[PDB]
Amino acid sequence: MVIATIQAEDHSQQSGTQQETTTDTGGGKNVGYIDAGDWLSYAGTPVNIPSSGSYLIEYRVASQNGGGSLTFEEAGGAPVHGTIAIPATGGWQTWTTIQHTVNLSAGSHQFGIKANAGGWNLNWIRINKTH
Ligand SMILES: OC[C@H]1O[C@@H](O[C@H]2[C@H](O)[C@@H](O)[C@H](O[C@H]3[C@H](O)[C@@H](O)[C@H](O)O[C@@H]3CO)O[C@@H]2CO)[C@H](O)[C@@H](O)[C@@H]1O
Ligand SMILES: [Ca+2]
Ligand SMILES: [Ca+2]
Repeated sequence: MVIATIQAEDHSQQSGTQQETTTDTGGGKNVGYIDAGDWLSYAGTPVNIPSSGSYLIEYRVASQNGGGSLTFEEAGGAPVHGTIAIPATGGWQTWTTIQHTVNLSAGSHQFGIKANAGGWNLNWIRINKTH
């Protein structure tokens, strides 16, 4: 049911953030120092959506104090697919997976993430079928 897993650090463009080592399962890196206005683009790795309809988007996140939120969209800002609040997890390297649904059109997508409020780290994103 997995369409794509995208490691958050594997962006083709970004604004305002920096990579750091993660102690989450699998190791590697996460994106940190996320604040309002910051963004991540995955335009360099287009993802194919096989059919129009509902998809589940998952985010592997960590947050010391909570208060964060993001917008999932096409790279460049539009169309916007959805928004999600990012809860406190207990620490900067205490990880949990959050999710929401969005509608996506069939075909090739270039995704982006805009931080509306900071306070969180991001390890990876996953796009899944519902259907
Ligand atoms: O959706 C996230 C944010 O996107 C920002 O636009 C950027 C795109 O995400 C990014 O992919 C694009 O990259 C260009 C690159 O600048 C150019 O050198 C190359 O030839 O083509 C790439 C596109 O394939 O850059 C833009 C901004 O310059 C929005 O600015 C932001 O609002 C939005 O949240
Ligand atoms: Ca920042
Ligand atoms: Ca990662």
